[PDB]
Amino acid sequence: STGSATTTPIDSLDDAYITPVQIGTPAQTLNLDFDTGSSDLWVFSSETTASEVXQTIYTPSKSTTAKLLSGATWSISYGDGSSSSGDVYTDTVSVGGLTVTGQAVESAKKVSSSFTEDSTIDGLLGLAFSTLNTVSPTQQKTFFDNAKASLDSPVFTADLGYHAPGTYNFGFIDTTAYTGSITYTAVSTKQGFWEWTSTGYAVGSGTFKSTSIDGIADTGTTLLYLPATVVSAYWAQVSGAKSSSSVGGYVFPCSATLPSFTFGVGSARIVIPGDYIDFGPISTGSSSCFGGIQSSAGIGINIFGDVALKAAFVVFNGATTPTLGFASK
Amino acid sequence: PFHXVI
Repeated sequence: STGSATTTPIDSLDDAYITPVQIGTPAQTLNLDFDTGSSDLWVFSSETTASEVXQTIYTPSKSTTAKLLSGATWSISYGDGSSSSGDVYTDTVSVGGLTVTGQAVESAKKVSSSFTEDSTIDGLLGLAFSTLNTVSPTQQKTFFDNAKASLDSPVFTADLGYHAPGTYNFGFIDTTAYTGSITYTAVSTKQGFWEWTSTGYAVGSGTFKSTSIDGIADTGTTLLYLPATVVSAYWAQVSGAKSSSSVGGYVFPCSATLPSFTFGVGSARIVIPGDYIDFGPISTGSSSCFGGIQSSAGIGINIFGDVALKAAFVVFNGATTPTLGFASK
Repeated sequence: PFHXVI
């Protein structure tokens, strides 16, 4: 089997992307954030405290296929400070036409304020390795891990758009969605993520520096977080750019024509256009814009988030020894 | 901006 679903930016800045997900019988359609940096599928629900709901909710008592997982609970927190917790059902879940039975659906009793405030996101669908799932006493498998027995190839691909719709595919590689060839590189699962080592970088039309960059491919992170020395080398080529303590990163004049940024995948090169690195005005009408490349020092790991991934066609190869592929597009 | 698990 395969699935193919359209993923759409939630707002004018590409802060996150939502993808429809059908849960239960009859299907209840919720818009979820597909996240290669976590491993829980959780939703707003009829159990969620009423004052914390503003979203479409899952009602397990209206789904004939829902089963309570007796004794199971979950509790999760994320790098941006958000969190949620609750109890666990198994139910039928479909993405882009691909159906999994017995998927753990984590029903929120409570959600944090950032989730209440974001009317566009009805929950998360995690796509990292299942060792990161938060259900106790026994951890639950991701939608991808449950799908692998049935998929045509144990792979999924991410094709995110720049201020435009894009696609998540499960089980196949669309050879019309990219240019040149895919180059694959080794993955380490020792921390539960799609973790790999880039071979180096170049800024604009300058020289490629061979320096190993260990990082994670994360569709649920907005920006590109890289080592401080690398990020400094980039913004040195933007004459108005400066680090802003109060705003929380590099800012620059919206009128600038930004240089591209190139990263290494083995001997191959992925070029991020300068326009993608303009994240947008700090407020509507401002003359100052927020940078899309920021230092990873405060997070403690490098993160190839949406700014990087939306410049590439990205293959998440979930074979027993996993690998990660990138192509230009 | 978003940053998805700890």
